[PDB]
Amino acid sequence: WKQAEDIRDIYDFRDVLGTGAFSEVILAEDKRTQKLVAIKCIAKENEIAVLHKIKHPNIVALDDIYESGGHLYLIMQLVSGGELFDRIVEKGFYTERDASRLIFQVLDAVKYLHDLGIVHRDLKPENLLYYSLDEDSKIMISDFPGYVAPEVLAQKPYSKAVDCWSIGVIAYILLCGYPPFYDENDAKLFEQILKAEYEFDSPYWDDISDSAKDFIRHLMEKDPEKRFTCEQALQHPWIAGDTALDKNIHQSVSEQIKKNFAKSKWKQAFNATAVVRHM
Repeated sequence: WKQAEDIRDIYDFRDVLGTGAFSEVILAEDKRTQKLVAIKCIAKENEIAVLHKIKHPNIVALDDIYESGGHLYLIMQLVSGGELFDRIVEKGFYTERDASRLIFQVLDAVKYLHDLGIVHRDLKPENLLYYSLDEDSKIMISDFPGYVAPEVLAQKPYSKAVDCWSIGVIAYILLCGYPPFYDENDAKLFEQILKAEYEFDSPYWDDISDSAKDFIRHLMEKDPEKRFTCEQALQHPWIAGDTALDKNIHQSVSEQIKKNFAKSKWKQAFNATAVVRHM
């Protein structure tokens, strides 16, 4: 931990990244290189030391660590592309290939974690942020209901296989815009979930490839042992192959996302403008 008399000796603070979760992260400029960075102040060790060495293209890195006063300052890798949903909703052209490249990157990052012994456990659409505002931008896993694995809910010993269910869920949403499990009152929803009751609904899933449906089923498998490992999912023709279609499914997906994942801009927002403004 590089000691520092004051973190401000090293970085010039700008604005916070957004609201909710994002208000805990400070955008700042590296005085020396003028490089823009995200900074989380952990008031005050091994977890952090572990994180420090987790290196993957699609996970948000912890570049450096500085200790100043009674706090730990985690200099994080900065992303400026904003939230997954925000971007897709404003895409205009979205297809199965786009969804598959997204799922791929997530599996690529997650398998990386599993090999590293780590299990995410809390993997959902909110944790995915576009590296940048570029169209070819890669999706990144930031932090480190229907999303949470069945065996978890059932209070059974979780496995690394929990992450793979979550990914199947995400894949589902990326192909239709609505969650695969929903019901008025929780109790009725929870049985649907704990029993893996879901469907590639008639209107919505009319132009989705059977392959995608198959890929999903195997991840969204109630039986943990019958469930695709991150490696198997990566071997599936939808991911490693050429089965993903390039038909624009933006309309239904976009339409469903707005109805299903609506929330205030003051709730838990990533102020992409603040980054690009100082970019």
